[PDB]
Amino acid sequence: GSSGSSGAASLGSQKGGITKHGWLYKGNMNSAISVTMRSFKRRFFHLIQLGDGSYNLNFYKDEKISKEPKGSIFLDSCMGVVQNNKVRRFAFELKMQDKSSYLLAADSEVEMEEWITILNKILQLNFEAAMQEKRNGDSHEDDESGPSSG
Repeated sequence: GSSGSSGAASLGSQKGGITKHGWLYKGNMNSAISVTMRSFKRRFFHLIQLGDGSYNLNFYKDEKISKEPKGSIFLDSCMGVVQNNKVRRFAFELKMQDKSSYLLAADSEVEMEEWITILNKILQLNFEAAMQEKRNGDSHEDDESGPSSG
């Protein structure tokens, strides 16, 4: 043959979940400030639930998603949301686990708190989800988007 271990399993989810969408202000983050913001750019951050139960924050150039986003944040790794303030009045840093952190910022405190609450939610929930998934096999899922072309 080649490889493969009788397909997979333990794939599926249950109940609804969370979500959130809006234009945020992603940054580069670094020592200095001018670098931390490196020209704070605005992008449409869309939240989507992976085909398992986890949540991934994917941001696009605009609201029109569906297509390939600019990137995706593995909240599954996200450690927690911190509060910068230095950069901007309403700016929070995402403490990732893959050695790195994103500089998010909203237009208003709310838009800044909401995310801080959303991400944190999935972040904190991600912790309880692990222990929940660990002892939870029975589950059904489905994934299939853009197989291939030319």
